[PDB]
Amino acid sequence: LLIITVSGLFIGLVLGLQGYSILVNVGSESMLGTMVSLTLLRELAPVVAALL
Amino acid sequence: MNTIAWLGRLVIERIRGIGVAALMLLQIIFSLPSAGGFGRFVYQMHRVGVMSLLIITVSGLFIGLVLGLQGYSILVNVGSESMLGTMVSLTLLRELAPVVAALLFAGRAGSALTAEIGSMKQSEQLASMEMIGVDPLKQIVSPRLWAGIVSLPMLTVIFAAIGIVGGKLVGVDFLGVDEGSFWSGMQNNVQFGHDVVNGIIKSIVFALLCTWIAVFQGYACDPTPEGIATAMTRTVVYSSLCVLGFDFVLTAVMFG
Amino acid sequence: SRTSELAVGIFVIIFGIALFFLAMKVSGLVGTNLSDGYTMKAQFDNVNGLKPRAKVTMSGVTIGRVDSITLDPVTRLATVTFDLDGKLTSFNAEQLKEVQKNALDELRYSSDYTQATPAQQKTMEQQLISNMNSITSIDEDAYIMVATNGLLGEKYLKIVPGGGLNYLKRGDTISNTQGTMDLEDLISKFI
Amino acid sequence: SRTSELAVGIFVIIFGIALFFLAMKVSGLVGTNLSDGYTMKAQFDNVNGLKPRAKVTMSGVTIGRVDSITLDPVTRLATVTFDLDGKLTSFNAEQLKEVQKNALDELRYSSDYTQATPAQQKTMEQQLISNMNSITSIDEDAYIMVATNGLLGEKYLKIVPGGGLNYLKRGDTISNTQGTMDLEDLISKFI
Ligand SMILES: CCCCCC/C=C/CCCCCCCCCC(=O)O[C@H](COC(=O)CCCCCCCCCCCCCCC)COP(=O)(O)OC[C@@H](O)CO
Ligand SMILES: CCCCCC/C=C\CCCCCCCCCC(=O)O[C@H](COC(=O)CCCCCCCCCCCCCCC)COP(=O)(O)OC[C@@H](O)CO
Ligand SMILES: CCCCCC/C=C\CCCCCCCCCC(=O)O[C@H](COC(=O)CCCCCCCCCCCCCCC)COP(=O)(O)OC[C@@H](O)CO
Ligand SMILES: CCCCCC/C=C\CCCCCCCCCC(=O)O[C@H](COC(=O)CCCCCCCCCCCCCCC)COP(=O)(O)OC[C@@H](O)CO
Repeated sequence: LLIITVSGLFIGLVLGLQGYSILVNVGSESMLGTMVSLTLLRELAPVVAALL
Repeated sequence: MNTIAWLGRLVIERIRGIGVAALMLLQIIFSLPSAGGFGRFVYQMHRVGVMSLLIITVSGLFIGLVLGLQGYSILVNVGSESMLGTMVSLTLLRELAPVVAALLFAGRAGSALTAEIGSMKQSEQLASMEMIGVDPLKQIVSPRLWAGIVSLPMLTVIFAAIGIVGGKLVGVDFLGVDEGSFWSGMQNNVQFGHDVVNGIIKSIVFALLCTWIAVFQGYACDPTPEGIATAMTRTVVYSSLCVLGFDFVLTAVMFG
Repeated sequence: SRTSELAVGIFVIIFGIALFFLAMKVSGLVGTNLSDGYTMKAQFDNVNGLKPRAKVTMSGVTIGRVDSITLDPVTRLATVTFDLDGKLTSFNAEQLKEVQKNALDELRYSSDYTQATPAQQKTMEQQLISNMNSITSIDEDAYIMVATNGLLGEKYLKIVPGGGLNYLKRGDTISNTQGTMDLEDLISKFI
Repeated sequence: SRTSELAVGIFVIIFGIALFFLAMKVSGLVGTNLSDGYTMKAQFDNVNGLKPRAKVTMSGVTIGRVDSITLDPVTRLATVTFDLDGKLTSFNAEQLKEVQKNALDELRYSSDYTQATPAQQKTMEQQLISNMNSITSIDEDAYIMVATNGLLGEKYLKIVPGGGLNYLKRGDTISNTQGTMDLEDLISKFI
C-alpha cells in the first residue's frame, strides 16, 4: 500500500504538469481534468500498478 | 507506545543506511584506476547490458504499438492525423522511454546485481578476498557500478527507436496515414538538443540511482538465504520510487 | 535513545494523517466552503450548456459559483440560483458610507429638488436604513448573461455592471437577463 | 492475527472510499436517474453522430436521455426513441387548471366561438376531458433537432417549442424534425 500510494501521486503530478503545456496552446485548458482522468483510467493505472 | 517506538526505530536505521551508501559511493568514484580494470568492465557490460537487450527490445515495441493505436483515435476527431508522428515521438523521447526503461532495468539488471554481490558475501568470497589484501570495493563492486551507468542510457535509445518504428507500423501501415507526412511532421517539431539530448540526461540520472541502490543492498546485505531475498525486493522498491520521484523534478526543469 | 525513537515515530504518524486530511480537502469531498456566501437567483430563456458548479464573474474575476438550474413547464423559462461572496461583493464598513453619500448627493441634486417636496433629507433618512441592511455591489440596472469563455470554453455567467442609484439586496432577483446563443441560430440569423 | 485482521479491514475502507470517489465525483453515474419517465419517439433523416445515452434539452435544461436508434428500411428514415421525465415536463394539479381554462379560452374566444355549431360547451368540456389523461408540456407544433454543443462537442437532441393550442400525449410522435448539419450541409446553405 505504501509503494502504490506514493507512486500514484508522483505520476499524477507529471500528468497535470505535462498536460497543461499541451492544452494551453489550443485554448482548451478546461479539458485538463478529462485528459488526466482518461489517461489514468484506461492506460496508466492498470499498467504501472501492475509493474510495481 | 510499543509500535510507535518500533516505527521511530525503523526510520532511523533507514536514515543511517543512506549515510553508509553515500560514503560507499564517494570511495568508489574518487580513487585511482588500477591494473586489469578495463577488462573487468567489458565483462560486466555483457552481464548487465547485453542480457537486458531482449526485455528492452520487446517491451519498447509493445509500447509503441499502443501509442500509435491510442494516438490515432484522439487526433482523427480534430482533423490532425498528420501529427501522429509528432505525438508518438515526443511522448517517448521526453516521458516514456526514460521512465519505463528504468523500471525494467531495476527489475532485471538491478535485482540480479544485488543477488550476485549478496551471494559472494554469504559464501565468504568477499571476506576471503579482503584477507588476501585486495579491496573488494575495487575488484568486485566498482566494475559493476560503471557497467550500469553506461548500459542504461544505451538502452533507452534503443527503447525509443523501436517505439517509433512500432508506432509507424500501426499508424502508417495498418491505419493508413501518409508516410511522407509522418516523417516530415516529426522532423519539424522534434529538436535534437531539446528533445533527444534531454531524454539522455534523464536516463543518466536514473542509471546512477538504479545502480547505486542495487550495488549497496548486496554489499550491506544480511548473509542468510532469506536476508538476500529481502534485499532483492528492496532494490526494486527503492529504485521505482526514486525513478518516479526524480522524474517530476526533471520535467519541471526541462519542460516547464 | 528510547526518547529519540518516540519522537521520530510520532512525527511520521502526524505527517501521514495530516496528508490524508489534506488529500480529502483537495479532492472535492468533505469541506469546500466559502466566505459567508449569500444566494441570488435569475431567470433566463436559454441556458444551453450551463452546468451546475459553474463560474460567475463580474469583471473577469470569479465572484461565485452556480448552485442549481430548474425549468418551469408552464412558462418555458429556466431559473438559475447561484451563490456569491461577501469579501468580493459586499462593502465592509467604510465603502458603505462612501456609496451612501454618493447616492444621497446624486439624488438630492437640482433635478430632484424641484421634483420632490421641499421637506427633503427626510427621504435620505428613510433610504439609509434600507441601505445598511444586507446590500450588495450589484446595482439595480446591471444585467447578467450566459457567456462561453473565449471560443472553446465551457459556459459561465457574467454580470455586467452599469449605471445604478439603488442596489439589490441579498436574496433578490436580477430582472435584466439575456440567454445564450446557439450556433445553429447564429448561422440562420445570418443567412 | 487480531492486528492482521484489523489492518486488512482498513484496506477495505480505503478501497471503498476510492470507488466512491471514482463513481460519484469523476463519472456520470449519480446523475442518471429519471423520475417516472415516459417514452416518446421521433423520426429523422440524418442522425450522424448521435450516440445512445445522449442528452435531451428543452431550454438548456436536460429533460431526458436517448435510448435506441434504428433504420426502419421500409421508409429509410432513422427512428430515435427517447425517454423524458415526470417532474420537469409533465404538469401537476395547479398547472393543469392553468392550461385547462386557457385552452377553452383560446378555443372559445371571439374568433373561434362561432366556428362549430350553436351547441353548448360540453364538447368544449370534451376538450377539457381529453386533456388530463397523460398530457405533456410539449405542444403539437414543437420541433426537435439534432444539435451540437460548442463546435467540437457531442451531439444531443433539442426541443424547441412554439405556438400551438393542443398538447401531445405521453407516448406520441413529435412530427417536425431536422437532422444534423455537417460541413457539407453548412456550405450548401450559404450558397
Ligand atoms: C524557458 C527556458 C527554456 C529551456 C531552454 C533550454 C534549451 C534546451 C537546451 C538544453 C537543455 C537544457 C535544459 C536543462 C538541463 C537540465 C540539467 C540537469 O538537470 O542537471 C542534472 C542534475 O540532476 C539532478 O541532480 C536531479 C537534480 C535536478 C535539480 C537541478 C536544478 C537545475 C538548475 C540548473 C539547470 C539550468 C537550466 C537551464 C534551462 C533554462 C545533471 O545531469 P548530468 O549531466 O547527467 O549529471 C549526472 C548526474 O549523475 C550528476 O552527477
Ligand atoms: C564531467 C567529468 C566526467 C564525468 C564523470 C563525473 C563523475 C566523477 C569523476 C569520475 C572519474 C574519476 C576518475 C576515477 C574513476 C574511479 C573508478 C575506477 O577507477 O575504477 C577503475 C575501473 O576502470 C574504469 O575506469 C572503468 C573503466 C572505464 C569506465 C567508463 C568507460 C567509458 C566508455 C563510455 C564513455 C561514453 C562516451 C560515449 C559518447 C557517445 C578501477 O577499478 P579496478 O581496476 O577493477 O580495481 C581493482 C584493484 O584496485 C584491486 O583488485
Ligand atoms: C531503426 C530501429 C533501430 C532498432 C535496432 C534493432 C534493435 C535490436 C534488434 C534485435 C535485438 C535482439 C536481442 C538479442 C538477444 C541476445 C541475448 C544473448 O545473446 O545472450 C545469450 C543468451 O540469450 C538467451 O538466453 C537465449 C535468450 C532467449 C531466446 C529467445 C526465445 C524466445 C523466441 C522464441 C519464440 C518465438 C517468438 C514468438 C513469435 C510468434 C548469451 O548466452 P549465455 O549462456 O547466457 O552467456 C554466455 C556467456 O557466458 C559467454 O558467451
Ligand atoms: C479521495 C482520494 C482517495 C485516496 C484514499 C487514500 C489513499 C490511502 C492513504 C494512505 C495510505 C498510507 C499507507 C499506510 C501503509 C501501511 C503499512 C503497514 O501498516 O504495514 C506495517 C509496517 O509498515 C512499515 O513497514 C512502516 C512502513 C515504512 C514507514 C514509512 C516511513 C517513510 C515516511 C517518513 C519520511 C517522511 C516523508 C518525507 C516527507 C517530507 C505492518 O508492520 P509489520 O511489522 O511489517 O507486520 C506486522 C504483522 O506481522 C502483524 O501486524
